[PDB]
Amino acid sequence: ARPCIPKSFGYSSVVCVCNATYCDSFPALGTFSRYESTRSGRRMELSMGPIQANHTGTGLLLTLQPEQKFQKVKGFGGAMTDAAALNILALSPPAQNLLLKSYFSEEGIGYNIIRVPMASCDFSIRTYTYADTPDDFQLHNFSLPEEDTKLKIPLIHRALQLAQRPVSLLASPWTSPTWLKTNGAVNGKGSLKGQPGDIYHQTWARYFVKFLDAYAEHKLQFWAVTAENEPSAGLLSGYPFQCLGFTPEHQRDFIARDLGPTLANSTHHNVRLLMLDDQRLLLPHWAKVVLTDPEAAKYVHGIAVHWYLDFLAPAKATLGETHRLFPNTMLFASEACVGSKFWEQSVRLGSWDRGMQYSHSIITNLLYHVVGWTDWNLALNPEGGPNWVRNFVDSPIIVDITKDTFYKQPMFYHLGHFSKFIPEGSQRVGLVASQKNDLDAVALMHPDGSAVVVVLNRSSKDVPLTIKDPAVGFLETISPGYSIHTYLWHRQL
Ligand SMILES: *[C@@H]1O[C@H](CO)[C@@H](O[C@@H]2O[C@H](CO)[C@@H](O[C@H]3O[C@H](CO)[C@@H](O)[C@H](O)[C@@H]3O)[C@H](O)[C@H]2NC(C)=O)[C@H](O)[C@H]1NC(C)=O
Ligand SMILES: [Cl-]
Repeated sequence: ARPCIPKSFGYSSVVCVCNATYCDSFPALGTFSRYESTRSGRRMELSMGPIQANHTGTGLLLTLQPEQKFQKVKGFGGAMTDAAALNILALSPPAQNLLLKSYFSEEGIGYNIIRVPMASCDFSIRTYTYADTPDDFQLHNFSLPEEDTKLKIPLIHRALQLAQRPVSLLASPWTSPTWLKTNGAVNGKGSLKGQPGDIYHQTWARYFVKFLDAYAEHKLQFWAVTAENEPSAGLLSGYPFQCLGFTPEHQRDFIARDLGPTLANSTHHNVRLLMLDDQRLLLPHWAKVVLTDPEAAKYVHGIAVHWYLDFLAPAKATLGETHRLFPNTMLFASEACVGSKFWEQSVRLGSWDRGMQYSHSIITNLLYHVVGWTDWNLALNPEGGPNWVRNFVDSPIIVDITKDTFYKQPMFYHLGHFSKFIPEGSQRVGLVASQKNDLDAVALMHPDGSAVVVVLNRSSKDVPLTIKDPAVGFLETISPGYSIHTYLWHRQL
């Protein structure tokens, strides 16, 4: 427990300053633990309180329903892009370790997921794929460049060595080699040539196996792959960075005829395949097109979603309805970042609002059956880059290279309030409120049977409340305006 070194840049809250020698780091019975973060500057502060036998009053009461069991959690993490790798590696090795520990160790927030782009995306400094020699249908010339072998792969190793928990890797491609594409370019409107089942589709499926083979030779194995990053982007004329367009029918036939059979016939047949990897407004339509074909469905473990157009997609109509029709196909949130809108400032150092966007999104996803949530770039520079098309965004950790300093933003702690306290295999359970309120809250059970409740207060008003666990007792507490709290207690004791 070293405390946050706070620094303001004139926005609503502070960042925590870390460097080569310093970084901030991390109950009895029947007491509960409370972790709290506030706009005013508290950073995952620990306190404790008594679990009471009785409660009286008419105040807000949140009641656990521990016998209502919902989805099990896969976990939380972020993406190791070329830009994240280049940023982290621009620090001195000691500052690098403190940055990886912040995310991956028990002294930090315990990430257990790392998303890995297959070749280049907009958060790359050059465009490249793994098989750029034209008409190499044999993929004889497939190979990993230094972006992978010298940047991403060694950092992923280091994160695994530091990791508290077992870490799951997830791969997604942005574009194919350009000689496989209708438009011959890495961006713009265009798709695989021909139709699924053919030589182009067969080659593209083999590229995935080649990628898995090459990472396996570097001693990394993958938990999952997605069939394409944002397949709908490549349907859009002028789309400015790497993409590869699929309608839902095209994705259905490609999974059924090429990508599913190819992976199932390889040494990597245990890797899960996620469909969609795109905006949730596309659900449930895309799930119905793909999953009602039993040749496609037998290969699809789950559905990945991105948050960018959520304001158009109420979770009930999209996530909820998809769960209702396809309860056994997990929903997983695979990409989010703030500062993506063209009128937004890319990086707002110390923004409390951006933190709340994360935790509000995460809670809403958990309440609609989503099993994990993945941030985008692990780290960026103060401009939100590098990025070859200047599509700068925000990141929970901002690296200041000329100073060998990095900043942990409020997004980092809002994330930590879930990732740290909700390990893989945790299970969400029911939670009901006694009256209308401005809190977002979710309850889960840890694998050992203990309880975890996360409470975000979306309003400026302090809200006193009680949490009832039936046959354990009552936790009397207060939720300050804008704050985020995580409550942990042993019930089974
Ligand atoms: C790495 O970050 C470290 C944490 O901020 C930083 O160290 C700490 O530096 C400050 C400022 O020099 C020291 O601060 C203050 O303490 C002095 C001495 O008592 C007071 O007179 C000042 O008013 C001030 O509040 C901390 O005591 C110091 N020590 C630690 C370990 O926290 C390092 O300097 C940073 N490294 C670089 C290259 O900047
Ligand atoms: Cl402003």
